[PDB]
Parts: sequence; structure tokens; C-alpha cells
Amino acid sequence: SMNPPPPETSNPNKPKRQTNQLQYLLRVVLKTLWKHQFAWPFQQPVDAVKLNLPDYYKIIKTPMDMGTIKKRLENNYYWNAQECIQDFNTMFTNCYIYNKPGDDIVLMAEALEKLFLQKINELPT
Ligand SMILES: CC[C@@H](C)N1c2ccccc2C(=O)N(C)c2cnc(Nc3ccc(C(=O)N4CCC(N5CCN(C)CC5)CC4)cc3OC)nc21
Repeated sequence: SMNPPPPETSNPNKPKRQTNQLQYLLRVVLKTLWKHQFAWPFQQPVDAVKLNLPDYYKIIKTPMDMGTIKKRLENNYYWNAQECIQDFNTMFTNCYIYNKPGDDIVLMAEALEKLFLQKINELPT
């Protein structure tokens, strides 16, 4: 099988806006994770063809990755910050679903998730 098309990063039917919380998610939260040592598996959609994972998209039907999130933020795709936080949590949960506890990539996702929640907590009022 082919790869699925990636998640949409624009949608002409979906109202858009920019907010201070969404700007923080791009300029601080995404930027911090993108530069982390463990970012690389998460910087683009899972290419199940290149990785020889014919079952990846049989198991994971809601894919998400930080390349998509970065484009959504840059495109002002979202209406609110909780939509973007949900995309990060989908990405982490997909990794935990497909893989097993203690696997290398699961420990990498757990480190990124810990840092993610720290950066969210730091959002100034
Ligand atoms: C361990 C689970 C890891 C495979 N993994 C998974 C494998 C099986 C099943 C599930 C997963 C999984 O859940 N996720 C999130 C993955 C997503 N994307 C990828 N993509 C990549 C894989 C290899 C390379 C790849 O061949 N390379 C060359 C050397 C580079 N290194 C970067 C860091 N520096 C220090 C050394 C060179 C980068 C790594 C590059 C990749 O995407 C860019 N892999 C995932």
C-alpha cells in the first residue's frame, strides 16, 4: 500500500484566527520541542513505506506529527489553543499505541511529552 495523504494544514471551510496562546504554542512550545535531541522521529508524518510498516496505518487511523502542527500554526489553521494541544497529545498517544512500554521511541516520546507539559505550564497569564 501507499502512504495516506498527510493531515490537512489548511481548510477553506474552517474559520481561522491568531491568539496570544496560539502564538506561544508556535514561538515557544513547538520551537523548544523541534530543537530537542529526540525531535527527529516526530518532525514529519510516519512514512510507512520507507520504514516498511505495512500495518502502521491499519493501527493508527488518526496520525499526527510536529511537521503538521508546525505548518498548522504557521498557517493560522486553528481557532483555539486546545485544538493544537490535542494534536500534540494525539502524536504522543499514537506512539504509545503502536509501540510497547519501554521501547526506545516510547522513552523518546515520554521525554518530549514531559517537556511539552512544562512549556505549556510556563505560559504567562
Ligand atoms: C526508533 C523508532 C523510529 C525508527 N520510529 C518508529 C519505528 C517503528 C515503528 C514506529 C516508530 C514511531 O513510532 N515513530 C514515531 C517513528 C516516526 N518516524 C520515524 N522516522 C525515521 C526513522 C529513521 C530515520 C533514520 O534513518 N535516521 C538516520 C539518522 C538520523 N540521526 C539523527 C540524529 N543524529 C544524532 C544522528 C543521525 C535520523 C535517524 C529517520 C526518520 O525520520 C527523520 N521513525 C520512527
